[PDB]
Amino acid sequence: KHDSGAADLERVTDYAEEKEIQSSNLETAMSVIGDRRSREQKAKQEREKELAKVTIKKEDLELIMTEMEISRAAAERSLREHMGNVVEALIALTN
Amino acid sequence: MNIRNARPEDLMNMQHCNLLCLPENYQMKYYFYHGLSWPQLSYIAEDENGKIVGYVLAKMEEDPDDVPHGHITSLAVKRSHRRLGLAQKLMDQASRAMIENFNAKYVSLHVRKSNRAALHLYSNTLNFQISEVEPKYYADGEDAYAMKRDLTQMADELRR
Amino acid sequence: SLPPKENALFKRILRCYEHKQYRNGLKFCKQILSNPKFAEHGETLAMKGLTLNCLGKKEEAYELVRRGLRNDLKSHVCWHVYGLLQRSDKKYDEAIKCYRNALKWDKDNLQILRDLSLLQIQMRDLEGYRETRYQLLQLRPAQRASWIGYAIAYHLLEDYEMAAKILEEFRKTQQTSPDKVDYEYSELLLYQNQVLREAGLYREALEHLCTYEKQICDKLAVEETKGELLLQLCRLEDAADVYRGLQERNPENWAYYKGLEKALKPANMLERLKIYEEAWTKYPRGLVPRRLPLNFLSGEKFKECLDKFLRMNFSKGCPPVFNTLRSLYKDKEKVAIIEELVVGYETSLKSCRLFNPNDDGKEEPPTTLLWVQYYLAQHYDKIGQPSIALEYINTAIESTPTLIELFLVKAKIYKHAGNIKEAARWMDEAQALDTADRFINSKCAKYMLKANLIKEAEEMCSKFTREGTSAVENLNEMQCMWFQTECAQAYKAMNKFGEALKKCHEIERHFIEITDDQFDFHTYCMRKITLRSYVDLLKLEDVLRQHPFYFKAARIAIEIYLKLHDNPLPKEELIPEKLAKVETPLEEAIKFLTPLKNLVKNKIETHLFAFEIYFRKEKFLLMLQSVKRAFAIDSSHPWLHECMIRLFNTAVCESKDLSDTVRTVLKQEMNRLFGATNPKNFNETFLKRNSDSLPHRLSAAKMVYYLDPSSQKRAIELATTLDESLTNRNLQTCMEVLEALYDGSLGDCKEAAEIYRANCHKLFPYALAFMPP
Ligand SMILES: O=P(O)(O)O[C@H]1[C@H](OP(=O)(O)O)[C@@H](OP(=O)(O)O)[C@H](OP(=O)(O)O)[C@@H](OP(=O)(O)O)[C@H]1OP(=O)(O)O
Repeated sequence: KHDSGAADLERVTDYAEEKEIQSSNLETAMSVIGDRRSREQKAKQEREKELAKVTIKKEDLELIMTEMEISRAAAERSLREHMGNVVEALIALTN
Repeated sequence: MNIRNARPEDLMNMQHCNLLCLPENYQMKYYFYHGLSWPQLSYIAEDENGKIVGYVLAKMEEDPDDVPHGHITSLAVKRSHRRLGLAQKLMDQASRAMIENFNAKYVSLHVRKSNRAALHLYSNTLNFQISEVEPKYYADGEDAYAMKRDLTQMADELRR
Repeated sequence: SLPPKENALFKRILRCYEHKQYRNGLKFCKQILSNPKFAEHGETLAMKGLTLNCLGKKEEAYELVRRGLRNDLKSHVCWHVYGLLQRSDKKYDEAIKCYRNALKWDKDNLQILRDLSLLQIQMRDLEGYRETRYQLLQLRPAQRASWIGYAIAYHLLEDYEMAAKILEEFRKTQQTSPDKVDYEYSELLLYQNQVLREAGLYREALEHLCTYEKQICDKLAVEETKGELLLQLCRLEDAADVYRGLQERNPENWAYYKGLEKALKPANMLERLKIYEEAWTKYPRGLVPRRLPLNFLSGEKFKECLDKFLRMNFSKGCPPVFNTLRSLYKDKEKVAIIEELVVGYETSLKSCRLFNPNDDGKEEPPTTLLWVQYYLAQHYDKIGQPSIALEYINTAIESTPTLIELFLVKAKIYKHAGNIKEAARWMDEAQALDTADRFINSKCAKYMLKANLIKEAEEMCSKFTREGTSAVENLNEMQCMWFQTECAQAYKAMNKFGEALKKCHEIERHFIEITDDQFDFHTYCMRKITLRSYVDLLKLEDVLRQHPFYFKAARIAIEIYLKLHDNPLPKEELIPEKLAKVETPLEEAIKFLTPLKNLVKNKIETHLFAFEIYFRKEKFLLMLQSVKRAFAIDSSHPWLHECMIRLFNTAVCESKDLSDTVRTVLKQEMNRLFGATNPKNFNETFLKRNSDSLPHRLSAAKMVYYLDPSSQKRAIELATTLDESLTNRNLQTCMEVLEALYDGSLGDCKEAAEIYRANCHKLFPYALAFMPP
């Protein structure tokens, strides 16, 4: 009667109820999240704002993605991080 | 040998020890089911080099009809490491963890009747008493003794 | 929509699906389709397809769902079940698209976001999983998981300080509730404490710990953490108190002795041995305090303490004694102490029948002398003298011929010597004694696998496998990776790259399973609150593939794939012959290499494999990339040097047709590490720096021929030195030299290989690789 755990591993996916919680002073805290969520969205918005305003010579892309065997998104990331210098980027990728 | 609680990082080496020593083998998702449901329960005996040499895969059996109790899903020690009491030291650490966390009352296991030496260790060293005979329990068609160990003494020994 | 009599049956299909009443779920599907007015309904054809995907019928499932989606593609349910369906076949890129399309028609559908977050945490999209969980926190701030998945999101992102606040306002709810489950609440606080300590708030964690420690059922966590925080804040009096109670709980654990040392701060070995000596006396049965001091004790203090340890185990007859000593043998100073002590035991037990003629105790049984000779066969086997090591274990066998542990050492001796075949013949006898111990079985089979005995070993493993199928198949079912790994290496050595590639791929399938297995535990653990361990699994899943099993697989595969590229000849069943004849070997070897590059960068063999791949692809900036990484670990590695020569030589010998951007990157970075040399001097310089290490000589004598093939006589003269003063003039390096002569890496040395073969046979007389023809 050795089950081998087959029957047990079915208790994991079994149906269950979503437990709830006593309502106590939550809108106080729930407003604090939108403060940290917004300053997350703000800080993340300005990071890509600096990255977008960078020169992107295309022939540099096709070279990095082929010499480093990385993808276009990764190759675009390295180039913008290095302000559009292929060497200064192709070197860091080697590291 | 170092004795310590088993973390998820250990389970793949536990399965390696299992498939080396026991014919009762399990899937990894089952090893996860133990370490992620009753993490305090399973323990390992490890080398200086992190090589698991003995293990205990423990579990809290879910019976609402009676008192809470534990179950050893698997226990094994390499033959290269006998006469070290790893079986005893491991069963003790797991048993206590059954009390601290889930207020466990006893603990159960099944064993081949042809394995008297292991049975004798449970019977004399660890006070495991036979509760029933479940025949042809293993795939080999061999009858297994359904042992039990009263944890009331150990729990009172700690209430102090 | 649907009629309230035919619609309320659709509400049944979902419950039957939510509760896995599948065959019932089909029943209410037939009740709606058999009505011709709705015989082709979008949502009904959709959910019936899914209810069939939870059964074997997947090919029909994609039809009925796609047909149902074609009927109504503006329905969130119809898109939802397509992603759910596609998720089961691990098309995450597509399933996550359907999840988004689904959300366009149902503005804030909860369950769609859960299946999204569940797939987002599986894909490790930690900032998207953040927002997807945040919506759930905005929508239902009363559901328990809504706060957990959010707090988990910040902890995975390493915003530790924020996640602590999140667990707090959730925890405030639990103390007020009278339905609180004590184990779940205990797990919650220990995760909250673990968050703080990961953020460096050690003081705050201790105050948090004490208050809720009464509420924490787990007492190993409470105390192991306390002893850790009390050391950080300098509280050595309280930390020493905690670790004494941890040693009482589990003496055998090592950290509690180290924690006691950190708390007590012993002045020197005398005051430091007292920590363990007190543990000798309080718990004498324990072996850990008897062994641990042998790591730092030296001279007289070490010899006195060692004498107690062996006498306790040569009498008690402990088989695993040499195992603890095994780690101590790095110190040759301590070896002579052991060698002299035990040969002292040997004599005094043979003539006077006791440990020491001077010690006044009852004479020892004849077992102790055997339990000694057990050690002295494992001793002289580690000091590379199997000649004398055999004369001990043999003389030990005539006394007792039924002791299995004597045979395991008889095989180990030949294993460390060159003969594997003779050793496997001894493991065969060991398992014959106890035929119910799968341990000796598995090791015999392993020893048989290593002797190119696949059929022999399968029959051995066949005893403990299921009797309804082949043993090999049962080992794949039960993820028996020591079997796949040793039998794949066994196949490869027999030039059966097809079968060997099979197993390497079967191993990766196991890692795919263990990586997929976590999915059902995202809702499970958030329900059971085992939050500490849930993370520790998530962090294990991320670096799962660094386990030594996958490296043993990818090694063989990449090695095999390179060997095929150079000299070429129910998911997909992996067919051997098809795998070997692959069009793109290098591109498949990279599939094995990429996990090595991301998860095991501290092992130099990773990058040196990346070279051998990217070298044959002429991706020069990748040859540079990996040599750089291998250089940062060992600048003098012999294999790395072979790579650097070819990198330097091919650049100069083929630089004209290279991009004016490569040469720029290729030369300034090269000059920083290579300097301005030529390949021959940089090789000669490497030989002068490393002339006393044979692995380094062979890797230079290989490169003097790669650079100047006319120096074959110098090359063979370099890599043949048998001066014992050399470092690593061992068995393996010598086999590599003879291999290299036969390999032609040093050119054709038919006349010369014989001399190295018969001379190495003089030093490893039991070595098969040096046996005359
Ligand atoms: O597991 P590995 O890292 O690959 O190492 C193995 C092996 O380990 P496993 O049995 O756990 O698979 C052996 O056995 P154990 O002591 O763990 O039971 C031990 O090999 P033996 O079978 O010869 O005892 C051996 O020995 P050593 O201590 O000399 O390194 C060592 O061997 P190799 O890695 O050299 O094959």
